Amino acid sequence: PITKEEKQKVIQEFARFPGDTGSTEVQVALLTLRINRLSEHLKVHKKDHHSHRGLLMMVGQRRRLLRYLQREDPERYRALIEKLGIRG
Amino acid sequence: PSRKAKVKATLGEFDLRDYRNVEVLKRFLSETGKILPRRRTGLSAKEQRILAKTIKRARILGLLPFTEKLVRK
Amino acid sequence: MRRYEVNIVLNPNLDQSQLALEKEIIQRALENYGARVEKVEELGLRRLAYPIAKDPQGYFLWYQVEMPEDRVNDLARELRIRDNVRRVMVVKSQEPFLANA
Amino acid sequence: KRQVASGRAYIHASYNNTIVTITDPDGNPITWSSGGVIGYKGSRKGTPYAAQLAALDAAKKAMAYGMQSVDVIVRGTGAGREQAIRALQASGLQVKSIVDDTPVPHNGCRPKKKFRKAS
RNA sequence: GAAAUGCGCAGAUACCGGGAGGAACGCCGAUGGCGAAGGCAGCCACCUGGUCCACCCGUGACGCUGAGGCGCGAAAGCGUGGGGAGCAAACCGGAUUAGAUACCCGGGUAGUCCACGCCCUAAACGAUGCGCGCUAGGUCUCUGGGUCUCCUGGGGGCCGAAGCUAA
Ligand SMILES: [Mg+2]
Ligand SMILES: [Mg+2]
Ligand SMILES: [Mg+2]
Ligand SMILES: [Mg+2]
Ligand SMILES: [Mg+2]
Ligand SMILES: [Mg+2]
Ligand SMILES: [Mg+2]
Ligand SMILES: [Mg+2]
Ligand SMILES: [Mg+2]
Ligand SMILES: [Mg+2]
Ligand SMILES: [Mg+2]
Repeated sequence: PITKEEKQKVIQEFARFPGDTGSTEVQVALLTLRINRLSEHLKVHKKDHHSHRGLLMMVGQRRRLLRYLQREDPERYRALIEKLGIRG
Repeated sequence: PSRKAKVKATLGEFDLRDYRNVEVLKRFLSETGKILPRRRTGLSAKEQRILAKTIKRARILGLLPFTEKLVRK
Repeated sequence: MRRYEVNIVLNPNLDQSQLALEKEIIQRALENYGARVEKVEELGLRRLAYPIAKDPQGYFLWYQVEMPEDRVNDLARELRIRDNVRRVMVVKSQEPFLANA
Repeated sequence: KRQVASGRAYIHASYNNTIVTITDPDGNPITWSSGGVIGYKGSRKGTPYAAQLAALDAAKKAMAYGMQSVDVIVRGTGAGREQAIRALQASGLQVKSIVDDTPVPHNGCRPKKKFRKAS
């Protein structure tokens, strides 16, 4: 799975400031954690079509927060992606 | 009506996840080997669910019976 | 690491020497698979509710272990390989759930 | 005349016939009988009179081998399942127990169409 | 219904013991639960989705819906392997009948099962698109929280205010 301190190293890795639990940057990061896990899971379990719906929604959620962050500070946007390795 | 012995009462402070406690578990099996109804264990819905899983582990271990046999007819 | 409980039913009919050999292979099997052994209890042999392996009794074991999750199925696999190991049941542990208390 | 004294009687009750087997305390049959054995032919065999006659025949047949007591084992839900037991009791055989052991799967084999219908 | 095909002296039915194998999970079990739907039920472990409550911590309208697209989609059916207990279209018999290409009975192939790949349908039904707000209550229930009589959420039912409806 993904453990508390596993997760923690990601929130602190991305918070705009100490105690920032819920900024766009933090969320788009946390999802990419969950997405890569899921897609790793479905490369094995290609028939777990139920879980696959999960992935379609995480992705839909990611590119939705991304679509916002790019409309707000296209700096932080091109910044998040280079950090996470997406859009490419 | 129809209220004779309810099995929750006629017992003490037992654990329900304990699959090794044959002498407490076998009180919830019928005269045959069957898991009893709630209207006969007097358990809560969540309680029965757990006893139901516990009894099954006990049967796999050979402590409780899967089935028995009626002795009057 | 999760906390499990390993049940082992044993051939009720072996002696001190074939038992002490089995328990050996059981704790060595554990060692090789990550099993840090918390508390244990050899409850011994009881009357089976139904004959297992044509015996009407079975010798019982029980280990409470912390061990790697990804290794539990092999640990149980390896344990069943033996011949006087009649049953293996590996449950993951749970907080008890009192009732009528 | 192999001498046994006590043993088991199996009643196999069914809708189409009743059928009684007597065995030694280990389950090897001593003697048996049924609705056809007592000269019935068609649907008459499952009648409860047949089960009386059949049970009584397999008792008399068994008291020759010297039976005296019997554990009874009902098996089935036929007509005259019970008229077979009544016969065994009134017969000169100690009926020390009656146990129903009708076999029943833990949902197992797809039944014949006759036997499933409205689920 | 009554029967007859059928099986049985190469010893069946009934009964005890041993073995093989395929399929399905009795009770619990429902008025219960999960899921977007189709659907989901022995037990255990692993991998993985959704969801609900409390805290009121963080972001600051990031929302809703959605033509095309894409994925999913019971059963039957298709391809290639495999498997094949029980069941059973077609088919082969026995009966029934005025006839009986049928209902009843004895057999039985595909199929049902597995893997992979197609098919894309249905009384795919609540015959009720999704989301949000507003408008009496009573009561049974599943699952959280609280000061636990009761209060407050989330779900499943029933009766009913206002109102709606051709009914
Ligand atoms: Mg706040
Ligand atoms: Mg602010
Ligand atoms: Mg389909
Ligand atoms: Mg199919
Ligand atoms: Mg095929
Ligand atoms: Mg058939
Ligand atoms: Mg037929
Ligand atoms: Mg409600
Ligand atoms: Mg409610
Ligand atoms: Mg009105
Ligand atoms: Mg009217």
